[PDB]
Amino acid sequence: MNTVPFTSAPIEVTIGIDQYSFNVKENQPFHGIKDIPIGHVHVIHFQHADNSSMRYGYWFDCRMGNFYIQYDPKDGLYKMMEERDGAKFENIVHNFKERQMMVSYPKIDEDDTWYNLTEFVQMDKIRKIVRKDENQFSYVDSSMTTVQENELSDPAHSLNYTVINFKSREAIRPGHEMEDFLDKSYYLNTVMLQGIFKNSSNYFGELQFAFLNAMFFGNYGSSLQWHAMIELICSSATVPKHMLDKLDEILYYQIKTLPEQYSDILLNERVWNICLYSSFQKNSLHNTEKIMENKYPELL
Amino acid sequence: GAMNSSNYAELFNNDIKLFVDDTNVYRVTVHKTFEGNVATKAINGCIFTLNPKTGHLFLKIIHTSVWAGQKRLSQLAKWKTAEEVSALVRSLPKEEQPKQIIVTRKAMLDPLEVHMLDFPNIAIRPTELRLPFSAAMSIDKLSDVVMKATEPQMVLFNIYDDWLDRISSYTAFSRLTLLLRALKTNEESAKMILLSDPTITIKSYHLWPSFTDEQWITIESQMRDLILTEYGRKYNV
Repeated sequence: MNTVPFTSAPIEVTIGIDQYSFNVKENQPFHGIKDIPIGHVHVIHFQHADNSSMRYGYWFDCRMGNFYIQYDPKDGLYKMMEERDGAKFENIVHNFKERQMMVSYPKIDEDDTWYNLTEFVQMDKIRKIVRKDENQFSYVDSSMTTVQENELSDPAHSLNYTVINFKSREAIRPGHEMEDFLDKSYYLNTVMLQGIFKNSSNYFGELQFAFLNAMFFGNYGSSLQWHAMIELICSSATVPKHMLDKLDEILYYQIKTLPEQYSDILLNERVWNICLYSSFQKNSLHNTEKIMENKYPELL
Repeated sequence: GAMNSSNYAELFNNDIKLFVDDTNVYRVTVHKTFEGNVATKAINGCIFTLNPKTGHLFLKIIHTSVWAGQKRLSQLAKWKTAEEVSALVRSLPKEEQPKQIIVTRKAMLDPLEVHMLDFPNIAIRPTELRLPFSAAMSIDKLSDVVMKATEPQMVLFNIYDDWLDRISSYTAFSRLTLLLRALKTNEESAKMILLSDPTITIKSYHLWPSFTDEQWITIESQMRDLILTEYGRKYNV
């Protein structure tokens, strides 16, 4: 069980850790989050009581180092940092626990939610989508734009998601114009799976990472990417059986986990009605379809 | 963007553009089988590709053999239209390739777009106009070449005959669409109007009669009256 201490909390902020979150008052003696389960990625995120704009946060994995949060009064936000001094860090963490100024990562033992949302997400791939190689964690916020969004400005701050575009030379073999545009199997399996992602796990991982950035930060290009990757699969006549079954599980927990009140901007009506009811894979998402109908029958 | 009544004069500037109408690409008769079921029989069709500035018509004849052994033919017809238009562009010298292609039906946008991926700087556009280009097979010489074809064939026409020698593109296109509108709403009367007078003939190299300027005025007025009459009949106004 790992720990992310906080130097202090100078400003009123809603802190999140994964799908959990707490209200912290200005200069409340809050000094971190303990009992963070090893073995998964995590995200710690922030929304100031004064600016319900700009949710922001840090992806990390505690196996990769000792991390802590510190408010920066110049830049006006909670920053993640790495403590290189192993001893000096265990010292802070033990004294804060002794003083009991740390909340406990509140995992119900029955609950596989976080594992299910992050099964295929790996820190190494996150750091390729969010390029900032001097840090071992990754910053994301509400407003960051994707590489594809930028093509249609500042590249330091881009979400370097894999560009998917159904009406592109990459997607459409010459001579198979009609075939490949109605049956994206070629584009999925050869271009994307075998070519770029190498295996289905890295694809699922990006898909999931995209979804979580949309859910946690309302990052709109992330939502676009998540939908694109679902659509590519569901619009392919030929998908490995193991991908379809996992995809139904992936999407079930994403839909289960979404805030009920956000279903209007996070869920693209066209994509979901196409995937669940028109696509080649209309019949391969039984859990995803059951939960969609019982929870958002309006959108459909 | 889409083409509509506001930006209508853009058709007559000096940017090469083509209308593509696919309404007659896939043509069937519907009949009863011996067992009483319904079957279709295909007949020859045509893509109607028209430069509205110059009158040059690119009539690509679609032979029924194209459909042999194929399913979802109405969907396929859209892709074959896109394939044939793309091949037309590729066949044209660079300085002749269009800057825009306007599809008369929005279902052609995706197929054409996909087929034109090699031409990113050719803009594919829809239109909100309700162009009467489906009446092109009411023009006897066009219907005849399509129906007689024994293989895929491209046949080139000037749909304006020699009109541009005396009138502008804008006026030329308004006459063409008024003729075809009339032909669409009541072919029998429209054709009557055009031929009632045996002394006004059609040149072998033309599509329409060799009316004088004053005779075109009586014609266009006759076609106008036809369209408005049929409207009252349609809606009881």
